[PDB]
Amino acid sequence: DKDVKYYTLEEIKKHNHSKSTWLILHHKVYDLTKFLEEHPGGEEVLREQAGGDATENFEDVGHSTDARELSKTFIIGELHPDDRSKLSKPMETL
Ligand code: HEM
Repeated sequence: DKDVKYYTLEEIKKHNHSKSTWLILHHKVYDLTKFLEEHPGGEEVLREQAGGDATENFEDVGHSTDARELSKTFIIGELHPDDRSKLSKPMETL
């Protein structure tokens, strides 16, 4: 999974189902849906932080390098650039 489709926080918080198990690991949007059962450890752990900050876990365990790699193929997007260093503005329409 190799692209950066800049997604909005709402979007990430709208993929927490089962076939879109996303999460935010270091201001980045990952997708481990096809990795849920393909993850050496569990799957439900990726759901406990689905569309949410699993970074606490990722670091608590202090993951191996081979895992740091699948991260690169699990990114599907990044936190919007209007929402990386602000997260505080209106929208306005017409
Ligand atoms: C980029 C996303 C992730 C990738 C690519 C990934 C990949 C891996 C790999 C390759 C291992 C090593 C297997 C072993 O030690 O036998 C591992 C272990 C593990 N992972 Fe992940 N992982 C990811 C995210 C997560 C997250 C967010 C959680 C928790 C919510 C988690 C919890 C664990 C646990 C519990 C283990 C077993 C070893 C231990 O921590 O004692 N992983 N992971």
